[PDB]
Amino acid sequence: EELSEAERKAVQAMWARLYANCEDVGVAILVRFFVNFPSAKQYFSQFKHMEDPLEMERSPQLRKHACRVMGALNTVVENLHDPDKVSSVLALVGKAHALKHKVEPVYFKILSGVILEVVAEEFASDFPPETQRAWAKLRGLIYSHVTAAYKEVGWVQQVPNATTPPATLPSS
Amino acid sequence: VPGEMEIERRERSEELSEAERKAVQAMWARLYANCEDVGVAILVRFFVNFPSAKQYFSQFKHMEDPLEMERSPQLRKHACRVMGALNTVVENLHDPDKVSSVLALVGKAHALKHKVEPVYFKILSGVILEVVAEEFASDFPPETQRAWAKLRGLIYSHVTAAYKEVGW
Ligand code: HEM
Ligand code: HEM
Repeated sequence: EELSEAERKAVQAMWARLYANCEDVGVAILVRFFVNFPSAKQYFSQFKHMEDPLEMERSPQLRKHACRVMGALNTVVENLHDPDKVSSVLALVGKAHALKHKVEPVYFKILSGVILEVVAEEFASDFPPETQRAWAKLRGLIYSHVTAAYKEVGWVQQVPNATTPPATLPSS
Repeated sequence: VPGEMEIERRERSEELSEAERKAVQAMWARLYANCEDVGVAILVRFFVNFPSAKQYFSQFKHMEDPLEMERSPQLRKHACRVMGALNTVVENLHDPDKVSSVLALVGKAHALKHKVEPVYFKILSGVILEVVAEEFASDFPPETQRAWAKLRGLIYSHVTAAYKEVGW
């Protein structure tokens, strides 16, 4: 689903308030994500054993990713008026994560959900249905473009996904 | 290993050697891992010492209290953006056209949209180097100082060339 102009401008304004604290917000997002989904830490050699969120917050590798994530998303959000630019930015991010980092797409789905949870909580006083819908669309946009990029490089998404163990007595 | 005369030129060059690049990249990564706090500290130091530079920022140009400046969303957003753009430069120092493309974009935007006097780039870069020198005072033999001096000169030379290109 495509953002209307009003939806775009709402997201852009809300996002700019987050980006003014780019690292505190990115770190909060990532820590919440890793605490809730420790399997996602597998990709990060320097914090894959960390359990304590206080320790995670101070991990340089985590913090660098937090800063890079916020920068990349900032480029997306500032350019939402330019669909072709949005597509190119997310295609680069997607292809890098598919090919260099080999990240399971499930982690993009999940992280995008965490971002939305953090926004809904940070802006709970200012989050009516119109604004909720705008952010939901942005989540969809991010995941859609990233998965398209994975498909383009030949990642074949499976149902059940690739990580799920086999049923001992399956059914069709 | 180059000839002596080519070494003499590498010393005055714009471009960082592989050894200089790796030094800068390693040290920079420590700063970028604290992108927000470092960027904000850099800008607040800059504006306190160079209040004339505040003029370009419509939402904090009137502020004299450094505590208020520090909390200004416009200042903080710029701090994050500066750190992101510099990070792109440092990570791509091996690729001169990528460095040039990032710094041309920045330079032309600041010349044309923001109408910033180019000297402020020289000044701000200086402040970045001060903050680096403070963070790393032990890991800093003369060659390491020189590597950062070259980065500063590289940034300013690219930006000034972008200003000239757009007819500043
Ligand atoms: C909104 C979603 C995300 C964005 C915008 C994003 C963006 C970035 C960027 C810009 C970089 C640096 C350039 C590069 O090395 O490719 C990066 C690196 C990386 N990303 Fe992401 N990322 C996202 C989600 C994820 C997820 C879900 C994972 C795994 C759970 C992940 C794992 C990694 C890893 C392992 C690196 C390399 C880290 C390192 O070298 O220290 N990313 N990401
Ligand atoms: C390392 C040097 C610098 C870098 C890498 C840098 C980078 C950036 C970037 C990426 C943006 C956002 C995109 C844009 O609007 O152009 C920006 C905006 C801006 N920059 Fe810089 N900048 C630097 C130095 C300066 C200096 C020295 C000044 C003035 C003293 C300045 C004034 C501005 C202004 C006024 C904006 C627009 C801010 C807004 O609309 O909220 N910048 N800069």
